[PDB]
Formats: sequence, C-alpha cells, structure tokens
Amino acid sequence: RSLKKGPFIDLHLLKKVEKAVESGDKKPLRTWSRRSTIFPNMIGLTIAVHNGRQHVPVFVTDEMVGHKLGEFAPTRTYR
Amino acid sequence: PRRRVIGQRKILPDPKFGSELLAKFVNILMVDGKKSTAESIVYSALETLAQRSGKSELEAFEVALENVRPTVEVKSRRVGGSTYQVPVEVRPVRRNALAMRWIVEAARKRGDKSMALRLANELSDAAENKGTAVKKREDVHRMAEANKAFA
Amino acid sequence: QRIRIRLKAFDHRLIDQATAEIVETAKRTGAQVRGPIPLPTRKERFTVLISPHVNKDARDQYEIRTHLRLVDIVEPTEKTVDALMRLDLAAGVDVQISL
Amino acid sequence: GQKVHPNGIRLGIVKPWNSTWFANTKEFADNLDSDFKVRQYLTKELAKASVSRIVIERPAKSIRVTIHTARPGIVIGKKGEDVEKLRKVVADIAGVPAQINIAEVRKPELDAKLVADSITSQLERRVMFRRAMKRAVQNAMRLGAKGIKVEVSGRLGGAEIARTEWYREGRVPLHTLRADIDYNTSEAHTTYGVIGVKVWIFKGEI
Amino acid sequence: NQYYGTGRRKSSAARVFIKPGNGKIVINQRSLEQYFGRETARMVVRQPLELVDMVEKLDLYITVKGGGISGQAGAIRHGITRALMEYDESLRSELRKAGFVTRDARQVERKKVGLRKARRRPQFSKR
Amino acid sequence: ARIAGINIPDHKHAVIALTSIYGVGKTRSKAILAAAGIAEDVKISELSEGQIDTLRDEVAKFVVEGDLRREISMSIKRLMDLGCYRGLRHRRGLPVRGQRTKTNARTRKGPRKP
Amino acid sequence: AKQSMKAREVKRVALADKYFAKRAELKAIISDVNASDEDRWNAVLKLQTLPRDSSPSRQRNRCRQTGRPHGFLRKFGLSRIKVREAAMRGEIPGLKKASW
RNA sequence: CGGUCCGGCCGGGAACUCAAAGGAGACUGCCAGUGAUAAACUGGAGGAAGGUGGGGAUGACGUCAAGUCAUCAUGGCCCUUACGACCAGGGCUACACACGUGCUACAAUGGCGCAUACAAAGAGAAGCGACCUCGCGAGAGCAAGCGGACCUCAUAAAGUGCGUCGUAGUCCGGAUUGGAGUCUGCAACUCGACUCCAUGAAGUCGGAAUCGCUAGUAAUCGUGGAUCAGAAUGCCACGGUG
Ligand SMILES: [Mg+2]
Ligand SMILES: [Mg+2]
Ligand SMILES: [Mg+2]
Ligand SMILES: [Mg+2]
Ligand SMILES: [Mg+2]
Ligand SMILES: [Mg+2]
Ligand SMILES: [Mg+2]
Ligand SMILES: [Mg+2]
Repeated sequence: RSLKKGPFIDLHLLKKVEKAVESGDKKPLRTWSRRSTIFPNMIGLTIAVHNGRQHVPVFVTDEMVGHKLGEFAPTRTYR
Repeated sequence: PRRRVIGQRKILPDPKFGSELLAKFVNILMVDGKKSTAESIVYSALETLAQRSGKSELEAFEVALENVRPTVEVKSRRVGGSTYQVPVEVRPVRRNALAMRWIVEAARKRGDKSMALRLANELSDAAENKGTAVKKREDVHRMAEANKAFA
Repeated sequence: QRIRIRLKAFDHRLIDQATAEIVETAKRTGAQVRGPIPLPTRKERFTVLISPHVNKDARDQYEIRTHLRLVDIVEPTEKTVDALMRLDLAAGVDVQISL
Repeated sequence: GQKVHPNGIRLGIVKPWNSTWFANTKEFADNLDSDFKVRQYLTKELAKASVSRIVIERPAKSIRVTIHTARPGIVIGKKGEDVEKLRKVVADIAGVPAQINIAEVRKPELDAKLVADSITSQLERRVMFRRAMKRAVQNAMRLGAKGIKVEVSGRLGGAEIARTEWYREGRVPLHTLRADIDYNTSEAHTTYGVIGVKVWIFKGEI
Repeated sequence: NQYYGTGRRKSSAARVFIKPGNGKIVINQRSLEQYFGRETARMVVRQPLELVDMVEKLDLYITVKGGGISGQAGAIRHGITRALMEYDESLRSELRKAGFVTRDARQVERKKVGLRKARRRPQFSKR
Repeated sequence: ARIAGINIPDHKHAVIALTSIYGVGKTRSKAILAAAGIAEDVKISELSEGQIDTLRDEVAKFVVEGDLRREISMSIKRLMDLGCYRGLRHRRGLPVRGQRTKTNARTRKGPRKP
Repeated sequence: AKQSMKAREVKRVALADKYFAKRAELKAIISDVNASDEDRWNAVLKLQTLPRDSSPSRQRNRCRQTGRPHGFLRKFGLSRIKVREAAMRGEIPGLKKASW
C-alpha cells in the first residue's frame, strides 16, 4: 500500500488525538484528514471524518488499526 | 483489377525437392508468416505419409491431388434482381490452388493430436477419396450440374 | 597535444562552410589537420495535432536535423592556435573545443 | 480544402528562417520564449514604423536582432536616439547583451506582411475593402510582381453574414516549391469584429 | 590480392572475399552451419555456386551486419555474385538469368499516421 | 494417494499433482518437493507410503483446504462488520480493487439480465 | 487558460525553489538513511507543515504563451497549436516538415 | 601486415562495412509487336533500378450556416462584496444496461523449463545510470562512464536445439479476491504501477450482420519514443519472419 518506513498521519489530527486523551472524550472530532492510518492510541474516540459534504462520526475500534479513516466514510451515494 | 491487367508472382521452388507446387502448398499452410514451422509440418506429414503409403513422396501428393482437383464451379451473378449461379470451367493454375486450399482447411477442422498427423490423415483420406476435402469438391459439382441450364 | 573541434548546426550548408574555414585556416598556418569527419546526424522528430479540437488523424510531422562535423588538429602551433581563435564563424554553428 | 502554409513548406527550399540560432534541449524553450517576448515588444513599439520581418540570431551569450523595415529613418531616429532605447530593453528582455541591425525594405508594395498590415490599417480607418484589395493588387503588379492574391475574411463592411472575398492577378503557383511565394497574415480589429487579411506575392521561380 | 563483392538486402549488408582453393565458409568468425539454424537460408548462399562451378574450387571470407536470418543470407548471395563477376566479368549473362545481380530494393514500408500499420487501417463503424 | 485435505491426487506428475490442494500453487509445489527430497518429473507410480507421509508433514506447516477457506472468509466478514469500503463491496457483489463498473465487470456481478 | 490558473503556476515555482530544492530535499534523504535515526526524527511530520504548492510534482507543464495544460512539448515549451503557428513562420530554428 | 592477457585490444592500415556533403543514373531512350504511320500499351535487351521504380510531403474552385467563442484572438450579451478569488475534502474512476474501438484468449503452427543465433530506430544531466553487493522478487545500498557513432537505458522476441505435457475446461486461459510487500510522491482509502504467495471466473473459435489489406503489403514477433513525479492494451515510430 505504502512504504513500510513510517506510517502516515496529519499533525493537526495527531495533536487532536492527544488533547482528547488527557482532557477526556468530548463531542465528535471534526476532521478532514482521510489519508491518515489509524493508530492504537485512537481506540474509543469519535472521529468525524469528511466524505465530501458531511462528517461521518465513526467510533474507533481495535480492528480499525492499520486502515485509513477514509474507508469508513462513504463518498458516492448510490440508491 | 478494373483497368489494371496484372499477371502472377513467380515464387521460389521448394528448399528440399525443388517443387513449385509444394512451394505454393507450404505458403497455403503457413500462418502468422512463420514459414519455418510451416515447412517443418509439411515435411513431417510427407515423411509419415509416403512411409505409410509406399514411398514416392512426389507421387503420394499427386495421387491425393487428382481426387480434390475440380473441373467446373459456379459464379454468383445478379441480372434482374435475382441471383444466378452460372457454371464456368476452371483454369489449370486455379485447379491446383483450390485443391491445395481445401486439403489444409479440412486438416485444420480435424481432431488429431498434431498438424503433422492432421495433414497426413487428410492426404490419406483424399488419396482413397473419403475425406472432408473430396466432399468440398463434390458440393461444388452438385451445384455446377444443377445450374447446367445457365451455361 | 591535440585540439578536438566538434561542430553542431541545424543547417548542413552552413556547417561545412564554417568547417572549410577551420580546415583551410589551420592547413594555411601549417598544422597537421585530420578530417572533416562527418559524424551521424541526430533526427529529432515531432508529431502534433494540426486541428484546435478533435480530428486525431489530422497531423503535422516535423524534424530538427542536428548535423555534426569533427575536425582534429594534431599540431598546436602558436601560428595555428592564434589564427583559429580570431576566426569569425557563423552564429548558427556551435563550436566545442576539447583539449 | 485546407492549404499548407506557403512560408513553412518552403523553409529550406527557397525560404529562410526568422530564428537562425542553435541551442540544445536545455535552453531551446527559454530562447523561444525570449524570442517571442522581444518580437512582441518590437512590433508594439515600431507599429507605425512599417516592420515586415524580424530575424533573431544568438552569437555566443549575445542576441543580434535584424529589423526589416521600409521606414528605417523612423526606426533609427536622430542619430541612434531610437536604436539605443530599443537595444537597452531588448537586453533587459533577453538577459544577455543586445545588438540591433536595421535592414532596408526597398519596394514595400512587394512585401506580404507590409501589404497585409496596410489593408488591415485601412479597414480600421473605415475604408472600403474592395478598394483596399484592388489598390494592393494594382500597386504590386506595376512594381514587378509576377503575381498577387489577396483574401479578406469575415463580416466584410459590417455585414451580418460573413464572406470571404479574394482578388488575383498574374501567376501564383502555390504547388511549385521552387517558386518565391511571399505569404503573410494581418488582422483588422474592427467595430463589428475581426477581418483576416491573407496576401500571396509571386516574385519568380528558383 | 583478394576478390571483393558488395551485397545487401533489407537492413542487412554483407562483404564477400574470394580466394581460390578448397570450399570453406567463414561467417563472422564462425562456420556456415554454426551461424544459420535454417537449411532454407543455407541453400540460398549455395545458389551462386551451381551456375558457376565450385565444390572445393574457391574459399570465401564473409562478414554480414544488420537485419535478420534470410536478409543476411540474401545479402551474402548478392555479394558472392558480385565477387564472382570481379573475378571473370563474362559470368554476368549466367548471373542475370538466375536473378542474383539485382539488389532487392524491397525495404519495409514506414508506419503512417491515422493507420494502425504501413497500410492496415483501423476498423470502420457506420453507426 | 490421499494428502492433507481429504483429496485423492491423480496419477499425473508430482508438481501438478500437489497443485490440486486449495492453498498450494506452482511455487509451494516446487518447494514441498525440494524440502522432502522428491523429483518433480515423476508420477504417483513408484511413490511408496514412506514418501507420501513425509510430504503430508511438509504441507501441514501452511494453512490449506478447509482450515484456509474459513480464514479467507473471516477477513471478508471482518471488513463487512467494520463498515469499510472494502467490506461494503463484498456485501454488494461489486469489484472491490477499484475496477470499472460502467462496463466490463461481469466476473463479480455475474451474467447480465435486461 | 485563466489568469488565476497562470498565477497558480508562478506560486508553484516560487515555492518549489524556496523549500523543495534546498530544505525539503535534505529532510527527504534523511527520511531514507537507515544508518542514522530510526524512530525519533519528526522529519516526515515537519514535511507536512511546509506549504503544499512547494512540491515539484504539484506543477503542471503549460504552454508558455497561452497557458494550455495539454498537448505540451518540452523541447519548445509550447502546446501543439502554437508550436505549429511559430513553426510555419520559421520562428522555430531548424524545424521543418519531415517526410521519410 | 608486426604483437598477443586471444577482447580491434595495441602500433598500424585507409582497402572495405558504415557515417554525410557533392554528383552520375531511367528519358518509352533503344529493339520488336499491337495501334488511324499518332498518342499509348504489351513484351524483350541493357541495367542496381523500367515505364509516376518503392514510400512520403504537397489537398484546386468549391460542398456540408460541417467541427473549434474551453488553445488563442474577437463584435455583441451576461455576472462584477460574484458567473470573480483562496483553501481542504470529494468527483470526473459512480453502475439495472445498450453501442463503438482495442487487448488477451479459447491452446499442440501450442503451454512450460534449460540452452542459444540474428535487428532497426530512438531517448538521456532536477537525466540515462553500468559494475559490485543484499533480496525468491518488485527493488534497495554503494558507486564508474556519459550532455554521448565512445557511456547507459538494453538480455530483441518470433526462430532454432533438447526434454516434458498428450486433446483434458487441461502443465490451455488468465479474470476475481484474501494475505504480504516494493517504488514514486506532502499524501496511493476512494483511485497508481509493479512484485511475491495463494485463489484459477467466462471461454473448446462466436447469430443476424459487418471491417482492413494488392507485396516487403496482410498476418505475426519483439523494440523505441512523445506526454510523464508516477501512471499505455491508446497514439506516434522501428525492424524481424513473411
Ligand atoms: Mg490452486
Ligand atoms: Mg485569458
Ligand atoms: Mg503532473
Ligand atoms: Mg545523394
Ligand atoms: Mg504534385
Ligand atoms: Mg452548426
Ligand atoms: Mg499458464
Ligand atoms: Mg491501392
């Protein structure tokens, strides 16, 4: 998928993961970063991921670690 | 060929026996411009045919050829909205060319293991006149004898 | 030792007219002159769509011919070196000097 | 049908280039942009000066611009007064030292770009197109042209439906590569649109 | 001095050197059979040595560059016949009839714009 | 013969014979005959029971047949319950790896119906 | 192309030299040397803080006069239309209509 | 020819291949037949080439208010604290289907493994990157030469020699998916290319209907290039067999 040499994450997102650990879980974390890989230090939080128009709030799980935040936010509405 | 009255290309004789008729025959079987693998199959079928029919490799080809060589064929011509099959006497050059063409076409349609086997068994069937190729000369004859009135 | 002059020009009748100027000046001021050696011409071809919109088969094919001449002077005489350096050659000819 | 550019097809046969310099892939593009930038400046400035051709050669790390003009006195001015001000900014545009040479256009009634720019300027002065064409052809023929062809296109005389009108006198062998076919374009930007002028001048064979 | 003949066909060009005695064939520092893996291509170089007799009458040093199997072979064929006229010049008449004197000007046709190949046009669709 | 997962290998050459198991392709079959010291150009004829069980012991290292099939299906279910893109496409019988669906996608969709 | 689209390329060059030529190139090769620093670097992290337009791969080769983002030729630095336009006037040296 | 580490590799040789500038040659010119003793055509001699020798460029007056105001230019109209401008994320890649152009096949004129003969034409310094080493591999690290008839991309594949499969949905065919990776690039989830391991769909030659090509052509086999950070089965181009 990518080079093994360090998985990727946004700095404006990584600083928001820290601010929620120490101060306790707040409302859905409004974030645009879809390209970031999920780390174990996220499990239990509500990260509101963009799809194009709205923020899909996805509760983090242990099985979500290793996959991108952009997999749990549908982009194309098909009905 | 509306105004232009061209002749015919004189091809180089066979690398083994020096037969112009065989040189035409190799080219007819030849696929994808692979002349090497083409003459390889023609010779391997000639080797397995002359041995299994009593040598004379030049005559073992000629025997099976006389039984597929046609004499008359139909020419689809429209005169008054209707299509009329007119019987026309074939020329010696085309006679051989047509014969050689069906031999190859019938051998390709066969269910044997190899083309050296497919070609040999079709040349054997045509020598005794009981294959797909002699039947292709027969259908051409039933058509020509029917439309005999429009000669 | 030996002075290697590599001539590059887009025009062929220009390269050997400026090559004659290098060859004649050098053999007049007494020097050992090898060549003019005609090196292979590089043909940079270009295919462009002639129509502003659509028409994929409507094309223009162009080429830039880059002619090459090699002149090797064996004797680096002070009468030769100085005569060639004060030579006025065509602006459309590139001259590469190898020591 | 569509016709091949008369100058482009004769390049190397009987017609010369307007850029004679040599460059490798590295600086070929940068030179071409500099060339277009210098020509753009010079046509803008020397607009009423009757420029017909502008040749650019690059001797070493320098530029040598040869301005072909039928009015050299106005291009040069009062003892290099106008040449020096042009050269100073040609060097600024190019980045390397500049040297401007002026070539004289003897018979301008026999120059494609000049005949074309004349017709273009006349239409913008609200003069009748048929008069402009006829005057252009007549002047060229009496001055020694073996042939001439002039074409004006689109909304002729402010018309609602565009037409392409053309006049011709003499021989114009567009297919003979050997023929001296001088060809140039000019655009008349009018009150009712664009009018494209196209001029062909046959000067003789070989 | 050696007898020379220049022969070429397609992108293949050959140089042929003739010296009397024996019937040896050296193609690019190799044997006649070592270089060519086809007997059809082997018989075409043997062709000029049939109308004009040779069994062990004259040797041949040959070098061929460019092209392919039959091309290289065809080029040599032209070279031998050119080297054979260099030796006699009366062998012309016998070499004309055979058709080896003529350089086969048949070169591959360039690919053309719009077309798939040199002549092959793409498939047409009416609707 | 009979190896690892109930299957009864044919009287065809050793390498093509082993590929018959769901979990061994052309590579594992070339290595399993290299790690047990058996030729690839030999049939099931002459291959005694002492040579069969040593190849069964070699293939038992990597998950094959039914044990592999449930693992393949587990990862598919995992994706589906997580709510990912990769899952939502195994659930909709459409190509997951990003391929075009506007046309030619008949292998995942199946045959067409007007 | 648009004036704004032309200006967007000016900015993409102006930043391509300022950073990703003399500064980002250093932290990229660092983000490849296995011999030194394997975990505590922050090089990949501080690469994100650098403006996006600074990347060389974020620039699009455009016709130097018009701005056309397609049919470009590197040799002349122009789109296929304006190449032909200058070519015919003999403004492109040594370039003529080929035939072989 | 003199010397061999047997490599044009080194003195040397300007013969030859080849390179690229100039020039000769082919004109129905000669001969014969046909033909209104004409035009021309057919055949032959000589000749490397013979009837515009082969290929390309070259596209008349014009037709279709044919195509392009989104390359550019421009009359008019329309928005001008918005139809302008900046940014992130998404989309152009959606998928009940229908049509057009292609690629790969459906195999023994063939698949696989090992050995091996022969091209042309291209591209290259923010580049082509050898040799060497590590990895099954994609690659990686180290690091020459080369702005290039010198160096590199780069082993041409068809073919040939030997062995295997033996008419089987197969050692054919490679889709789809799981697992793990590589490289580029701030960043490969949507949506990259490639590699390894595993999976082994349809298809055993296609209805009515329809397309290209007259000779180095079709058919087939590789090779290169433009665009390009990366992304060819498309396009442009090259020779091999034929
Ligand atoms: Mg399997
Ligand atoms: Mg604009
Ligand atoms: Mg880009
Ligand atoms: Mg010549
Ligand atoms: Mg003509
Ligand atoms: Mg219309
Ligand atoms: Mg296979
Ligand atoms: Mg034709």
